[PDB]
Amino acid sequence: MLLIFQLALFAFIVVSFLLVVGVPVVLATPEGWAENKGTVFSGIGIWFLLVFLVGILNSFVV
Amino acid sequence: VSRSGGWLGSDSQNINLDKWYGPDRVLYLPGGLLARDEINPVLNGTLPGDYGYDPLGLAKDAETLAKYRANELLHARWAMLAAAGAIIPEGLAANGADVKGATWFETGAAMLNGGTLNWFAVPFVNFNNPLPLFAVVAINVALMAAAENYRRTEDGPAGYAPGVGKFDESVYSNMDNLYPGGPFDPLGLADDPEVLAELKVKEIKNGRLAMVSFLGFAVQAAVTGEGPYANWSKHVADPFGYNLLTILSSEDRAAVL
Amino acid sequence: GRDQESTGFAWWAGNARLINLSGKLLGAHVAHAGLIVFWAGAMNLFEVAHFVPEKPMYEQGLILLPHLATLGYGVGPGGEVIDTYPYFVSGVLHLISSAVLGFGGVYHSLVGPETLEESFPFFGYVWKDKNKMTTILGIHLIVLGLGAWLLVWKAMYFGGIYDTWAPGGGDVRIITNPTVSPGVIFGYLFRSPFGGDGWIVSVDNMEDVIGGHIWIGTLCIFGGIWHILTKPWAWARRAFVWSGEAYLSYSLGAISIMGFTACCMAWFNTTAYPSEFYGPTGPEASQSQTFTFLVRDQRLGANVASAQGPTGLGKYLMRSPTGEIIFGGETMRFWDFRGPWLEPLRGPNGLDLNKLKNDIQPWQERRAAEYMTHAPLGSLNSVGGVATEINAVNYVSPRSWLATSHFCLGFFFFVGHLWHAGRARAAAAGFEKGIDRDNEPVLSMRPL
Amino acid sequence: KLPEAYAPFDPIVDVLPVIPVLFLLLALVWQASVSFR
Amino acid sequence: LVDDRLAGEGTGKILGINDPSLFWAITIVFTIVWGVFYVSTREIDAASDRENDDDFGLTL
Amino acid sequence: NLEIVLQLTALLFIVAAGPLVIVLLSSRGGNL
Amino acid sequence: ESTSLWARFCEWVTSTENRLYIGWFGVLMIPTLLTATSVFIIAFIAAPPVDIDGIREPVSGSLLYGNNIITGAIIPTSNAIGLHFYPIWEAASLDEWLYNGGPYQLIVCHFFLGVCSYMGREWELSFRLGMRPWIAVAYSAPVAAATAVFIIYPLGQGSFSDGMPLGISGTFNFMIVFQAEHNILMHPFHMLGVAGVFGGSLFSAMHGSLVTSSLIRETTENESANEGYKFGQEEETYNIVAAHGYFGRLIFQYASFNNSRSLHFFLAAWPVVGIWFTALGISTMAFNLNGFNFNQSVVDSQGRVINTWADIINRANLGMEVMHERNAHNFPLDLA
Amino acid sequence: GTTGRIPLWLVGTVAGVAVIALVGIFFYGSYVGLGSSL
Amino acid sequence: MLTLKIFVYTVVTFFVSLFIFGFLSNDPGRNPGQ
Ligand code: CLA
Ligand code: CLA
Ligand SMILES: CC1=C(/C=C/C(C)=C/C=C/C(C)=C/C=C/C=C(C)/C=C/C=C(C)/C=C/C2=C(C)CCCC2(C)C)C(C)(C)CCC1
Ligand SMILES: CC1=C(/C=C/C(C)=C/C=C/C(C)=C/C=C/C=C(C)/C=C/C=C(C)/C=C/C2=C(C)CCCC2(C)C)C(C)(C)CCC1
Ligand SMILES: CC1=C(/C=C/C(C)=C\C=C\C(C)=C\C=C/C=C(C)\C=C\C=C(C)\C=C\C2=C(C)CCCC2(C)C)C(C)(C)CCC1
Ligand SMILES: [Cl-]
Ligand SMILES: [Cl-]
Repeated sequence: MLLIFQLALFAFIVVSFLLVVGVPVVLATPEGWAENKGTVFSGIGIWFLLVFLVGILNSFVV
Repeated sequence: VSRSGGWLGSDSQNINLDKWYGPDRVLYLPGGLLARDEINPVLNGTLPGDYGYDPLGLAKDAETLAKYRANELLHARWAMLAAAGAIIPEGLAANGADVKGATWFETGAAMLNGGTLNWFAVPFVNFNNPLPLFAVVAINVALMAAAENYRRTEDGPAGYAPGVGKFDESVYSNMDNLYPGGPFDPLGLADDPEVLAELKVKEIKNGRLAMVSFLGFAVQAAVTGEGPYANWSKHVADPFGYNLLTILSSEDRAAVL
Repeated sequence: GRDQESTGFAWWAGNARLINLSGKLLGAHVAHAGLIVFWAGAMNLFEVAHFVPEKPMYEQGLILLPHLATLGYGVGPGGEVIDTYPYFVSGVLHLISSAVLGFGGVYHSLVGPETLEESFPFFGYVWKDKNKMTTILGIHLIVLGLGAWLLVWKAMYFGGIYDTWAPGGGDVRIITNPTVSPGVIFGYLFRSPFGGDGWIVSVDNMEDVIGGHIWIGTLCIFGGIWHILTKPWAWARRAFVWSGEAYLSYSLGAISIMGFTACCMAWFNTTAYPSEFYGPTGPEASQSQTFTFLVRDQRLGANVASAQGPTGLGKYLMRSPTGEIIFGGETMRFWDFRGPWLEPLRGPNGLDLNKLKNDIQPWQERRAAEYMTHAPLGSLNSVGGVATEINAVNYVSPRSWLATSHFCLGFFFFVGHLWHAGRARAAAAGFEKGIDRDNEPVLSMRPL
Repeated sequence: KLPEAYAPFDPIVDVLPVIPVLFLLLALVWQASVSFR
Repeated sequence: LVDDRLAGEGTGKILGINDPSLFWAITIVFTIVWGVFYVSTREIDAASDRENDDDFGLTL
Repeated sequence: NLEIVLQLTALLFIVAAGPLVIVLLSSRGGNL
Repeated sequence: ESTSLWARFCEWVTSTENRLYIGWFGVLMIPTLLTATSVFIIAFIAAPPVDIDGIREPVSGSLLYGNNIITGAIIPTSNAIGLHFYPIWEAASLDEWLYNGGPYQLIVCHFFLGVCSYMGREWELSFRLGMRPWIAVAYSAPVAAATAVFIIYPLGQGSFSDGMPLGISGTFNFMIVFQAEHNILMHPFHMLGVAGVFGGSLFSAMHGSLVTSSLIRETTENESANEGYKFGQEEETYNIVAAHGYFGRLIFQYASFNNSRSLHFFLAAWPVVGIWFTALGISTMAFNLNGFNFNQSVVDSQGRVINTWADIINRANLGMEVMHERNAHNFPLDLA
Repeated sequence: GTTGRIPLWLVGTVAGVAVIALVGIFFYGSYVGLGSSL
Repeated sequence: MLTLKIFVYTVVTFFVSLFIFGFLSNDPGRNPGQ
């Protein structure tokens, strides 16, 4: 599970980087919070899912 | 004169139905995330606890919403009785009371092989309930089948309830399929229309809390193999040492250092 | 945002444009909160990664891990780190929590409501509304009280707190009898700040530490309920400036005091800041030197009690100006120091001569020897030792970093009181922008 | 050190604590972009 | 011993009160100053020309 | 030297993530 | 109008018609500063020698005991006292209080309250006169420096004997020992402090010379140029554009302040910020966070240490270290 | 030819980063090689 | 020395009490502006 866990952590880091830059850009963009608001929630939801996935996988790997 | 009033002195009764009913009813997402025009139109704020929450578009018309609300209220009321009844007897046994079959998912086995159960009229004396398993199965099924059929057919036998005294079959007519009132409201707390609307909101909200709670009781039973009280007592005893992650670990985690 | 054309504040005073924009001001405070939680998480993981078990905590430049250790995480008896996994989850939990805190800061700042007074009356406020201001003061006063109760719950029900004075050696201990006596609590609060007294920096039991946090937790909750159900009285209404900048200056003056107190806590206290994790204090290291030379010279053969120094005072042992037998030399100033390794040798009258020459345990000698070499002396570039030392040891005590930094923060935030409180009065009076050319007050006064 | 499972990610942790000081500079470069309006 | 002294130094006494007479010194003085202040509050506020209602005090 | 190479690489992203936001908003005519 | 005693007292206290403003900070400033002034003058003239190091070796600091104005000083409290509170009533006799350095604590404690109240009194008069309230902020810089050498440095070191003596030669002993133990010259904050006072001295000379160079002709040569200015003038007494033109050509056009308000803020900020950091420097060095230590930083290929100017400083620091408090140290490390 | 101007704030940002990088290298060199006491 | 201590406690309390109740006497209202 070590390889699976590290892939999930790496995916969590990548999606966090996308949110770090993506979220302020769409928020500052006037149309962004009206139209891209749908895809932001998907990013937030995926980010939280990886948080819990990495959290449970930590138990089986540490 | 009124049968309803405030709880904190004169002019302490402030029932705001606007927050739970109408256009400004609270929603499952805040104002800045979900616009009120994005809510399913069938959810117009006339039913208790209409948080405007229905992804997957399950309710597509008033009839479908009414049919499902009949299911939701029943699943909710049963869960409220179950949530309370699944953990209260176990809490008694853990504190020293003589209860046989404390955990809810082990009470059935206690009645096997001719064993009986002790019913605790908690404020007062306990009981060595003599009903055997065959009898309990027969009586419970007969009473429940009869009770549900009366609800299904919306008609029942004449009888006595304290709020209405002695009633005949006529009272069953003109009773809401979900909020019968009448004999089912002996204390008459449904008299005030504003109070009744607010109390309906509290019913499903406590009911929805109970349904999710019993779901946890079941999932927790499968995972930790203990009763819900045992899970709570040991989370509170050692929170970081006893939670989901520690159980999933299932091994003596080597010190990192 | 805004600009100087419509606000009158330049870019370097740009955050002053948020004084009456409650919604954006909320996001500003939530975003800085996310930064604080981010730093706590990031610095925690940084210290855990750079942690080597072959050295003590204070030799590795760690200032956050000692705070976790004093709470009794991953420490065995004697201040030995047994497991750093609890330190890891602390860093991760803060780091992840900063993300959601950061999102709310960015949301409430960039795209949320500018002013909450219209859409959200519960959260909306105007600085002039003394009643509404007290409710916010009352509400956040309760959460502070609850935070204090978390400490006592940790010390009494959840594992316990590391006690450096514990019988049998320093260890994580459950506090079962917190000291909640009014005389003890009031004794610390209204004690002198001078030597021997040390105000509240002299709390020397975990019973008194968590006994005090029981009082603080209770007072803050009652004060929270009080300030929620009451509006300020007439005497207060005629004593304070009721402006947003005025409320800020009150807090700046308050946390300036808290900054100075934390500076003295990290420098003198050995209970809430165990020497096992933060290293020896200034007094402790000086006291350890004479103890080390007393022990080693006894083996060479010498009566330490009868030994004279060049000045005629006791070379190893002398009397304090109150009569207690103390260590000699320059460390005579630090005679009020008390430490877990030194109290066993101290009787009612001071250091016991018999115990000093018959019953000095090896662990006591090792503690004093270690504390002397790790004295809180170092350079800016972290060269251990006095200024007249070679570049050999890379060490500065965490007490030096904690005391030195939080004094600079304490002083600058005192200048914050002076600045933001002066401006608060002038702006309210209405002359923060200058003297009226046609209505100069001095021109209407009798000449001196 | 970190747990063995988190070892490959150690270099990221080694640069994390300097991020908060970048926000101060980020505010400065943000104001420069808008010509310090 | 050879001389007499208060011997209260470094003893952690509340407000430095070694003897109860110091308590009376502080209490009496504070009460007097508070006494003359208390009977003058209305006059001082009257100068403001406003009544000390819930909207009284320097406010921006 | 793989450690320092990875540290500089990670440092390169974060010191660029901030300015990346500003330039994207400036280029796209954002409300910055 | 006011009839109440307190109403009349509070009007007198806050009255701006007094020759010297009292205010509420003045009811704290005046008694504390007069108390410290009285004991200082009496002690500087007639105080007995003080056992500063706690080693029963009294140090004479009074004029009547053989000192002149330069060498006279109020000796700090005894090292035996430490940080302990030593009021005159905690001493068996006033002779014992004098012997142990009592007057130093009385002066320092009342003086610290005086400067803090003097700072507040500066704010109070500004509020009473309707001017902007930040002269007190500029005064916080010297207050911090005074607080650092009289309170914070003794606090961190553990004894009031390590405070600055209240004398001229006593001040020099404070600086020399400070260099030997902390290497203050190599600390970036004394460096900022030096830039604060060298720069402040430079800016004072430049601003004074530039304004004097631009005085508009309003007098003859048999009169002082000062006579050209009348107290209360509504017009400017010197040409700011002319002064900016001179300094603009002196270095280059954009190195000069065209704005008198920006110029005067710079004249205030530069020394105040500089003194803030050097005050912090002493405060940080109170907790033994010494200046830069570059001793034996340069070594050759085979390991031989090549000396630098920093090592020569260490040689001087070594000499002061082994001579200060000659009889006070029984053990090799100067941890106190 | 190609019409355009480099934004001034971008020039300051890149120059500011380069200066910070240069100072960082000097502080890095303070701990390694010559003058590091090592 | 106690007599001296009580005298100083009386004096220090007197000036501190004036300072405390002085600023409680509608101090913010004592300004030349309107
Ligand atoms: C002091 C912090 C604070 C305060 C006072 C407010 C206040 C407000 N928020 Mg906001 N918010 C915050 C933080 C805060 N928020 C954070 C951290 C986030 C990121 C999750 C958000 C995200 C957010 C959104 C998306 C929206 C608001 C909105 C609002 C407005 C009302 C509706 C609402 O409550 O929505 C938010 C409700 C929740 C976030 C539910 C959270 C569940 C509980 C309250 C969490 C409590 C957990 C616990 C106490 C936290 C521990 C402390 C922690 C720091 C460790 C209101 C004025 C709405 C608005 O502005 O309308 C236009 C809106 O759409 N907020
Ligand atoms: C803790 C520091 C801090 C915080 C929280 C704020 C917060 C705020 N400032 Mg401010 N400011 C600061 C420091 C700070 N400032 C400093 C140091 C200066 C001096 C240079 C200024 C000077 C200043 C001025 C001149 C102004 C503000 C203004 C504002 C407000 C609106 C800004 C805006 O909408 O423009 C938009 C900004 C952008 C579009 C660029 C930033 C994009 C995001 C936020 C960058 C962060 C990305 C982040 C990593 C994403 C992760 C979040 C999540 C996905 C995990 C806002 C509440 C304005 C105001 O007053 O409102 C009226 C304004 O006029 N500030
Ligand atoms: C408003 C505004 C401002 C500010 C802002 C801010 C301040 C923000 C913040 C923000 C934030 C505060 C953010 C945060 C974030 C975080 C995150 C996103 C996290 C992440 C994490 C991860 C990704 C993972 C990690 C890990 C673990 C899990 C374990 C170990 C390993 C590792 C480390 C890998 C400014 C100035 C610009 C100006 C303008 C306006
Ligand atoms: C946790 C983590 C994360 C996150 C991160 C972050 C949150 C970041 C951010 C960051 C940032 C926040 C950045 C920014 C920075 C800034 C900059 C880089 C800038 C600078 C500037 C300069 C240098 C210049 C300035 C100036 C101007 C232009 C004007 C004039 C003056 C001067 C020139 C000075 C990640 C994703 C990694 C994942 C993993 C984990
Ligand atoms: C936790 C703990 C503890 C403690 C506790 C407590 C209980 C605390 C408290 C404290 C308190 C309980 C209090 C304090 C403080 C307060 C203050 C410091 C302030 C005052 C202020 C002010 C500001 C005044 C003012 C005035 C008035 C009258 C009004 C106007 C005018 C004037 C401004 C003049 C102990 C020690 C055991 C240790 C361990 C831990
Ligand atoms: Cl000397
Ligand atoms: Cl020594």
